[PDB]
Amino acid sequence: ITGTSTVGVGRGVLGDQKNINTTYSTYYYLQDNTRGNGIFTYDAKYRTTLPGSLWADADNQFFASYDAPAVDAHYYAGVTYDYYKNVHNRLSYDGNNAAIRSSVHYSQGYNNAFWNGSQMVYGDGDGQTFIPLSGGIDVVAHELTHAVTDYTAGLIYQNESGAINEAISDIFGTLVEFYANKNPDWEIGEDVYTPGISGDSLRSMSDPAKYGDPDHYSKRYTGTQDNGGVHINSGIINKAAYLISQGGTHYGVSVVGIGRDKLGKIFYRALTQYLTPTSNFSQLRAAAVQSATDLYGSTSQEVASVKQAFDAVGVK
Ligand SMILES: [Ca+2]
Ligand SMILES: [Ca+2]
Ligand SMILES: [Ca+2]
Ligand SMILES: [Ca+2]
Ligand SMILES: [Zn+2]
Repeated sequence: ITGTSTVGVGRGVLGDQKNINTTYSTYYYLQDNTRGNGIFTYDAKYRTTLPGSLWADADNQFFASYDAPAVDAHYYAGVTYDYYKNVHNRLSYDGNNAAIRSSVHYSQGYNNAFWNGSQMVYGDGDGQTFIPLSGGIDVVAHELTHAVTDYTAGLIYQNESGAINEAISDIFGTLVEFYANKNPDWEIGEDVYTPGISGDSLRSMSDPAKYGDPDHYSKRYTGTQDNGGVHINSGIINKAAYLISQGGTHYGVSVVGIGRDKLGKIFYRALTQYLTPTSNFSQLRAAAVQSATDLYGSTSQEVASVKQAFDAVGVK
């Protein structure tokens, strides 16, 4: 890890050419010394033991298919770091510039990715349902945002708190996708999901019910699956967030869109200054309204739009 900072070149999961920050001692390692205490990408070698080996390359050129997921994990972790620093003035996930670690090639045909409490972990997918998940930018940002949440609001992963947690992750994932301006959309996971099927995705913020998730509180999942539906009920918060930014009419309730940036500022403020581990949807509403009030003033259009948006999804 002690070495000379330099720049390598490679190809990502989708075949796009990419420059990446690397470190050289006797080998070129994926270690980025330009951001905080650094970004480290590891090879899990198809096994489940973590983190694995710090990625080492001989020529500082990663064009091998085996290389592709490491390139994107390393790179997109950088973009996400840049996002929080430049937009939100936050240094890494803990605010202290903690090192960011990612392991790729996790297990075999593993169709998920996650934050394990320490590092990010990415599967390669089975090549049918998924391709390597580090290929999506919103996925990377989604997982990385879990750390941010873990270090600030500490939303428990279960029931409504959990749903909020997931929603935050999707929201900021999407915002990062827009920030990097790489084929941005309000869909989640569209780049790495189901190769061979065009136009679909894992979740939709604009229209969750497309994939069977609730767009309204009365439609919320009350069962015990998925930790009480953290990946399901998130649709309700996701829809509200979409409406705040883009505006629209939902179940007869109209919302004036205030844009992405203000959405981001409002929700980041709610996340950092207000939400607690046990916060529910109502409390989230309160937090967001208070945040918007803090930033733009109580009589502002912004507050009004937050209100309208949460009214639309039936969260009072
Ligand atoms: Ca090489
Ligand atoms: Ca996209
Ligand atoms: Ca997306
Ligand atoms: Ca697809
Ligand atoms: Zn998540």
